[PDB]
Amino acid sequence: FKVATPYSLYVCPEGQNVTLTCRLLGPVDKGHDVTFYKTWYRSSRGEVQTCSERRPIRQLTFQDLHLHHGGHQAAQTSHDLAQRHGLESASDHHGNFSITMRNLTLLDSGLYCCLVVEIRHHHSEHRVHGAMELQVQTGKDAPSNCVVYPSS
Amino acid sequence: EVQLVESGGGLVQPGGSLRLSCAASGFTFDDYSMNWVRQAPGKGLEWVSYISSDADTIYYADSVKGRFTISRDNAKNSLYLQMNSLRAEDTAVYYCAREAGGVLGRVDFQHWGQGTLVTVSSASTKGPSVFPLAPSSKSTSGGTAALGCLVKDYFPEPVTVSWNSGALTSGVHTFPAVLQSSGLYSLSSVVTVPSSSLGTQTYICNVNHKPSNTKVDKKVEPK
Amino acid sequence: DIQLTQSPSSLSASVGDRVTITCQASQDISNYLNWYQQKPGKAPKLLIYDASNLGTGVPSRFSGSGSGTDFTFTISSLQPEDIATYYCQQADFVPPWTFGGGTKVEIKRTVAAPSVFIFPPSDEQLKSGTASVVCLLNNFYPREAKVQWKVDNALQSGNSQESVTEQDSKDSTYSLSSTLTLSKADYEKHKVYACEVTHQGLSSPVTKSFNRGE
Ligand SMILES: *[C@@H]1O[C@H](CO)[C@@H](O)[C@H](O)[C@H]1NC(C)=O
Repeated sequence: FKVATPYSLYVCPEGQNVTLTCRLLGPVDKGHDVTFYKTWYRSSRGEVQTCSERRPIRQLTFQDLHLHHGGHQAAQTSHDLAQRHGLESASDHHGNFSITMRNLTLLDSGLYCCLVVEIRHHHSEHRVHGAMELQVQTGKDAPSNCVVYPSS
Repeated sequence: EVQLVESGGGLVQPGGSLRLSCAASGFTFDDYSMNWVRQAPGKGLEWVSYISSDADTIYYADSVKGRFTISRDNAKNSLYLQMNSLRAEDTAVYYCAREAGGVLGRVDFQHWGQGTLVTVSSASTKGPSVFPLAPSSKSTSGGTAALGCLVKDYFPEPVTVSWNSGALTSGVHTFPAVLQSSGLYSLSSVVTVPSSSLGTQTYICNVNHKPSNTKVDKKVEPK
Repeated sequence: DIQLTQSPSSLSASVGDRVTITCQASQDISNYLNWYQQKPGKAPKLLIYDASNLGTGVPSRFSGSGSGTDFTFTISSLQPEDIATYYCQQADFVPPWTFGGGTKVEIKRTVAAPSVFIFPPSDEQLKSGTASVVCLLNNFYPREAKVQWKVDNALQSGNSQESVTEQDSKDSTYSLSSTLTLSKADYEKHKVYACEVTHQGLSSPVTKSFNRGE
């Protein structure tokens, strides 16, 4: 299994809503008896490894934004988070894995990582991730709406 | 400063239930994730359960899952651990621990409590019997006397032993409890002092045993 | 579930010596490894977080490094107060958060002579109907020793229990106490009482005693 990142950069003005997307291409589930821990977090383009360091998204860690479910299922974060923090992590049957961000601010800018962790035989060695930038801008130079740039 | 006071531990029979509390102060308890970590007597650390800041995410170790239930009261700055269907193996010191939070979103256990002993045993509560260890005339090795108390036949652990209501700290050697073929623990607490000040200063060991409510003092003079 | 193999389980090193502890993770754990210190009696205390990041007010002699699978914890110059058991702890995404098993750090010292003492059974205890004698061995190194219980020159066997303290935080010494527990009947039989001590610090085995009736 692998994770595909359709867009490498997201450019948005303050006040917008934006949805970051990772596509879980090819589930590779030899039947059931397998669950998937899926989460989002912020990180850096470090020297050694990327998506290594785990920084929060609006004071919410990877554990706050996590989804745990079997391959057959979909999953969503609770309404409490959406109302309070303005974050909604979502995952459906058709590959798609997303996080949605309400009322964008300059503090939201950064490098965002999706994680998908295959859990099987009480073991979770098989893990993949994606990365994409978000740039929240300000002023009259900033665009009317959000804009995403395709990956290479 | 951050402070974490566990309470609620004690003796309980196989199959029994018990509830631990962890009283938080010196930080916004609301904002931080909390864990329980147990350490069986003389053994390594084992993580037990996890609890999110607003309790949306909760995890348990497999060994406790089905039995133990974690919760928190953010209004009361309080973390709880209901424990049901207790086995021999659950005998351990239980620490609540607060994850270093902050803007970095850390996950390490930076603040621990002092812990609360949980014993699981069908054997009964039993208070100690304090007997003095008197400094004899020919047992003051070169102007240096040594005396103590012998806290004998108690169950469960622990006892706490101070000297002169905590005012005498220097010289003291409180030994580990020793299980016996009685089925009961015993320890000794000793302290070295100058033999010239045997008659001058009064020396009193202050035994305490909260399981059986046995607070005891014991004067020690030469005999 | 991620297993952490921590090496060595126990350790002995002099004041000033470099000390290096190793943690081996059964999976890649990136740098998600925390290092705690547990002094005897006290609870654990975080020293390092995420492999190499030092905690606040933590001596700079403490350091850590490693990534993926192989990790180290290092004390630059071991000090007497650093006597403790050190644990490693993995901080992975998924819940089963496991610990090392731990490395006990005791400190190497010059040989020291045990200041031996002996104490009779109390009158209060004799009324109850038992006779315990405590033979103390005070402030010594090394930890290993032999205490022989003897009553009118007759070696005792399988009728006592020893108990030894953790190493001191300053002078790096231990203490030992041994308790020969008898009934009131068997106590009143034989006359003289003594415990014979053997040690490296004592070339000639030292003994302390009391003639019963005083
Ligand atoms: C973002 O989502 C909120 C909540 O559903 C909605 O009311 C709002 O109109 C959205 N913002 C924009 C700029 O469309």
